Amino acid sequence: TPEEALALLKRGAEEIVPEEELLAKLKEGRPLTVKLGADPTRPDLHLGHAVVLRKMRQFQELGHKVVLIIGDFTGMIGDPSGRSKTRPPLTLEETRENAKTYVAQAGKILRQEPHLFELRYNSEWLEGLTFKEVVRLTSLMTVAQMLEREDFKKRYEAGIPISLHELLYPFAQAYDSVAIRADVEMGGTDQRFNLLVGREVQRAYGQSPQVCFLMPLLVGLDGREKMSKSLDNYIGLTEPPEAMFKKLMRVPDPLLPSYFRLLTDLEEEEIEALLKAGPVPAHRVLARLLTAAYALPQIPPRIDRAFYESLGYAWEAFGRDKEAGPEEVRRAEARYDEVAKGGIPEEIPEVTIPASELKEGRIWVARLFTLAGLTPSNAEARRLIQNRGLRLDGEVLTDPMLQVDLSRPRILQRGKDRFVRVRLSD
RNA sequence: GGGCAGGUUCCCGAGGGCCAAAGGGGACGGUCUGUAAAACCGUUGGCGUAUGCCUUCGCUGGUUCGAAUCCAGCCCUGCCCA
Ligand SMILES: Nc1ncnc2c1ncn2[C@@H]1O[C@H](COS(=O)(=O)NC(=O)[C@@H](N)Cc2ccc(O)cc2)[C@@H](O)[C@H]1O
Repeated sequence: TPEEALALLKRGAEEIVPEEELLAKLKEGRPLTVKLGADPTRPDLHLGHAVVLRKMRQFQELGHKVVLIIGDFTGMIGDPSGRSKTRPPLTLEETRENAKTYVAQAGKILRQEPHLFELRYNSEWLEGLTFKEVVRLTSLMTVAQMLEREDFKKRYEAGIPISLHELLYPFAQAYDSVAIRADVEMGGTDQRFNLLVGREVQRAYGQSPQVCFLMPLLVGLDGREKMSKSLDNYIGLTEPPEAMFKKLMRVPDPLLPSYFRLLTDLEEEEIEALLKAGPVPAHRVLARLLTAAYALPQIPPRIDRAFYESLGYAWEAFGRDKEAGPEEVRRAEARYDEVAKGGIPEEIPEVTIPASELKEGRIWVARLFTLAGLTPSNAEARRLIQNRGLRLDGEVLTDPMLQVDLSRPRILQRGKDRFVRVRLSD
């Protein structure tokens, strides 16, 4: 029911604005058009994206239509939201290549039934947008209004260059809302301004101003910055279960609550239970939930206590029942425990080394780590040895000049958890 | 178009030979640890293993035995001017 729908949607949301409009729209008893755009500046989605995407999923389950806009054209312009410097240039070919991963992976969270979902690339309409149209859009706002954004304010005062093209971006995003007659636009808090310009431009085109639905930003593994591909602080949605699990175990403790609120549906009471049980046991449940969820082709409608138990775990164990749970998660958790103990994991990548790479029937340890893809350079492999960062067959290397014999397979290790098995091939 | 300050590696930065370039950040490796934080000790162009070479100091040319350094023109940014 209208009143009870808004209740669900509100949970987790930073702010809906204006709320009174969302209520009105829900009462119209019809499928609302729900806009989420994403610029594929780099490939692959992450749990950060899942924050907004999973709220889109919640809209779909209440029978509303999600429009996923692939920003192939905006992508080339570059969104200045949250940016300390002009985004480096990007071509339409590059953004279109990247967009494949977005379209593929968005399915893991979104329902794909035509009535619930539509896919569009904004280049469809933006490419043929005319100079006259651009003049009309850019007449809707003033300089002082643009420089009142935190981004440009800081950049302008501190004397950091701002390219004029950066001033166009919001109008492109706003026009998208017109092009699809958006009832609701979804975004993280970093998208506030673009969403608000969406309301301006819609009004100017004699449409109803969309509801601006703002979610909180998921902080990355570094512990401060927002999860982003570029900051290399992310957990990708299509990472192997082993990898998602270990990464979720490394989430800084202060972030745990937000991770539970933004990424799962556990009631506030259930969260505080887990936190009481302690940091490590909390991590285990988080890791299990999400690794399980994203291991599936598509996540369930809810990631809740009921989902946890349907896996094989028991809530009251509070992350002790390590034996329980499905296969991909169990072997993922096993690996984590095994590596934590200072052991070699069961399944490791094998890499064959052509015999031509040998010199006098052996290979320098440094080159071997490079060939194996564990070090970017030989110089780096030596310095990693100086810092006791490399292991051969379980034993910490100390001889940067070691000559390795590949008569039989050897296990190379870099740092705590990167392992390759190497062997010869004629 | 015309002044002045600035352009250095992933970022910010210090700067006639011994400068692959101080220091700081970030990242990486290690100890402690819970594959957390924090603290602490290291590392931070590349090359089969280097008194050798290549890549990196905005560009191009010049000077000098030798240029990140000095010079000339030129591309770019900020502040000032028009
Ligand atoms: N770590 C994170 N936590 C929470 N939300 C996150 C996040 N990282 C990204 N997001 C959200 O995921 C969405 C996609 O991010 S993004 O690709 O950088 N978005 C943008 O650049 C938008 N300007 C894309 C766009 C929007 C609308 C359009 O009509 C066209 C394009 C945004 O709503 C963003 O807020």
